[PDB]
Amino acid sequence: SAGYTVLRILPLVVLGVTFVLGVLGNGLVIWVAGFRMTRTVTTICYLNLALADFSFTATLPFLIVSMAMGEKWPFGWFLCKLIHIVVDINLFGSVFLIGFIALDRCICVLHPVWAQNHRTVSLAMKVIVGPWILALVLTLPVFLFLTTVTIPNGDTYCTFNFASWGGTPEERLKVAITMLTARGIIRFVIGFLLPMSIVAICYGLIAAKIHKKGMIKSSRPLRVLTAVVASFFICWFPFQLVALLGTVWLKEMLFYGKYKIIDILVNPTSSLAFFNSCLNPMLYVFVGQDFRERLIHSL
Amino acid sequence: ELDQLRQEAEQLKNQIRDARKACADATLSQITNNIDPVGRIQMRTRRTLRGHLAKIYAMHWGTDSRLLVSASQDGKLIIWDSYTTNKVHAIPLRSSWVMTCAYAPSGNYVACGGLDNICSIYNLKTREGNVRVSRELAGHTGYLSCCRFLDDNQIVTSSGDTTCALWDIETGQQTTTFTGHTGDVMSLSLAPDTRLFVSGACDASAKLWDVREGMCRQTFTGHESDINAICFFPNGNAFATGSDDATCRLFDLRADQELMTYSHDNIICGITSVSFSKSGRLLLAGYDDFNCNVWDALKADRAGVLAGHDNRVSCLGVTDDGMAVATGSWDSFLKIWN
Amino acid sequence: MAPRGFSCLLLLTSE
Amino acid sequence: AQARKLVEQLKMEANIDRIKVSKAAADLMAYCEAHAKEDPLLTPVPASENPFR
Amino acid sequence: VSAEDKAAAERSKMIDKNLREDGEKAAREVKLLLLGSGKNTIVKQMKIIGIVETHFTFKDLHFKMFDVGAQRSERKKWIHCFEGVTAIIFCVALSAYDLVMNRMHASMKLFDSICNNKWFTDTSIILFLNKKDLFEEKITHSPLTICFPEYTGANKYDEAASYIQSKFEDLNKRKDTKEIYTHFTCSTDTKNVQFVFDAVTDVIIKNNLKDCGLF
Repeated sequence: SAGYTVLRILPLVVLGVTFVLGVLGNGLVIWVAGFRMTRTVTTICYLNLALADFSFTATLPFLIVSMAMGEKWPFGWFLCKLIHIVVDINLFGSVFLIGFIALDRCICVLHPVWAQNHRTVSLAMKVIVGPWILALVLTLPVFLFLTTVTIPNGDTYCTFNFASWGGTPEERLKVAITMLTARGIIRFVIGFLLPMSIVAICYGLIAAKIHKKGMIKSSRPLRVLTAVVASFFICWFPFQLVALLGTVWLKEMLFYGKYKIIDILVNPTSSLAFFNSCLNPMLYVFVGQDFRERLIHSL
Repeated sequence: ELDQLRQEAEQLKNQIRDARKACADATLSQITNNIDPVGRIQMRTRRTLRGHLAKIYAMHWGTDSRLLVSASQDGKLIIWDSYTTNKVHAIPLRSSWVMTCAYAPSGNYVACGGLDNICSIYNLKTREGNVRVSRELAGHTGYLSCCRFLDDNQIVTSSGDTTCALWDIETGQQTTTFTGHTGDVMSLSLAPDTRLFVSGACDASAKLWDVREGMCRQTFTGHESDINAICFFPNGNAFATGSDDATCRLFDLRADQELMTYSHDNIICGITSVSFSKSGRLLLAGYDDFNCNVWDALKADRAGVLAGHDNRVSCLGVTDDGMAVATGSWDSFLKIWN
Repeated sequence: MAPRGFSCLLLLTSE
Repeated sequence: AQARKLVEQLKMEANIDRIKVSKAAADLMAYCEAHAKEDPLLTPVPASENPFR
Repeated sequence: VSAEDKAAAERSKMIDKNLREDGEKAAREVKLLLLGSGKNTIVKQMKIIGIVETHFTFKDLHFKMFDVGAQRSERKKWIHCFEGVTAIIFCVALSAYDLVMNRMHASMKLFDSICNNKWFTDTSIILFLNKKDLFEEKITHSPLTICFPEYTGANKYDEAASYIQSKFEDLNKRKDTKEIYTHFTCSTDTKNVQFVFDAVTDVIIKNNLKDCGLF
């Protein structure tokens, strides 16, 4: 356990730098796109992604001060539910917006005529509305099931609970296992499998389309595409795989506690996912020449 | 014969310069140094008009200082309620390549023109219903660069065919044609009495045209590059020209003299729009460096800078009472400054 | 997508 | 006939009399000082008298 | 008071709604500028539906071809009005090298005047070499040495046309930022229009990716 001190300290500094970078980048992107740039479809997609990331990172200090002493919550019931609702909604919205941006790029590259004749600002806003509705639907179990409970030692741990729902401890355990399994499967499929498949399939088609047409005049587009894909993969696949492994073995973990590496491995993976969320504007918005020109002109 | 007659014109031109040289004894700045400068004016954007989706090329202020017309390349001609930032009308254009627009002094008609070489007159009242085309003046072989209403029936339009023409709305025909320029005419301005107007062309010269006679009374050649903007002084005895040589020059009709020049060492871009305040003390001139500069019309001192635009500013107008100045630009935005 | 940290400590059924 | 027309137009420009440039400059300057008080751009006006708040 | 102010606000909101709809409707058409010599032939063969403005729809894509041939004024005064067009359709007469200041050199001067233009730095040019049928019967009788002294190949249409095409492409100093799509006009149906659609489609990819940030 000599090296566990690093495994405990590093997530804190990673979350802190993630908070700083995410707040700075998202504030800059929102200020430039929403006020200093033309209201376009790519502009509103980037603005929605930046708003989701900003609302996620503004919450990050709460998570930092929570996991500083081991996930304890010195705050209260309302603020705890607000924090976790904001985290889950913003994470789902960010991943869904990444998937939607990949789909929009694939549509623009593979079907230029459809993009020219059927990509309008109003329709774009209407179809951005959908991912937010999906995030709300998937955060509904965070809405009702999560609550604040206090251990007899006086420490406050606000997490999911089934005291009211089950009525009897066997029923409580059954419904708790059911909800955890359903939440894990939903996260792995909709939150990870759906966007990762979309990102891999889409961005591969843009790379294939430009390669077939011989439009590659420089290595910049290929480098940007592969950097985005690799960052998203190496930052989300570890966390989602750890969550899936925990959920499939969750019955054993509660009944016998056979697996314990997952408990200490979630934190670095969650830190990596958060750092991906904060770098999303850097690889998604900062890569545009017009955006950087507007940023340097506005300063 | 032809060569000898042309040579006599050069000698006559030298006589005009010699007459101007004898006339020129003291510069405007020489006698203006004994008055207090205006100083600095902190003009701020009171409101922004956001209804255009393309580059704005021209605008005109109403006589009531309440309604203004804006011309933009998206084929829309919007009448702006300046006080409440509302859109009174949105006139659709058959040709989206509009580069000029005019507002009638009575407020009943609005003109437009551009690459279509047609000056379309629009009736603002339209008691029958929505706004519609009233008349189309198609008699120019060059692009329409400027147009200004003399009254509800007479209008003079600039054109790229080097010739200016005065129109008649009821008849739809050219009442008179102003010939004598060399380059393409870019802008014209009308005196307050609407009895005499100036014109600036691409031949680096400013020409004074009499409305009734239709002939050139006066010619001003003092610019190194072509002239894109021109505007009378409020008193009507002087005017200022905006060129692409980064110099604004003030000319007075009484003496045919280059009174003074409005240029600064750090300005190299051209001028696309000029205007005067109520008293004419402030010469507001647009520039190609994405922002406007306010110039002192008597001391050549830059008394203010209008830097609230995202693209290059192409048009500029001052209200009749001088209450506010509205700036147009290619960023599809209209900024109003006090 | 928010990972539960200490929901395995049987606080899930605590009243 | 274009050259002859130009001379017929260039000649009359010299015929009209030109007043002294100093007199024109002084008269032009007098207009600015006479109308300076009714110039909102020259002197900012309060929001009560300014329709543009 | 508020009785008339509200009515004006509703009219402005209704007008603003129309402006957004009209702007969106006007945003799906491809704006092309014609310069050049076979320009009339290009317009006539694809006229499906001042300044000559024609609108045609091919493969569900709407085009707005603008001809500025009837403008005997300074180009630089109004050439900035077309800043933002998807592509420029430049027409060059292949058989104009012998015709006379050489006519072919005038086309090259006009071509260079827009390649180095500040308003079309990122705007592609869809070059067309018109009347190629007359050129093949003219290259044998009239050598290219009259028009291009620095020529060493044989007077054959197979390589003379390529040399002429390469001459215009090499004249563009704005390399690596825009692509010049060169084609030879043919009397066969749905091939000059297809090249316009194909070239514009590639340009739409460039515009989308530049906005996206890959390019």
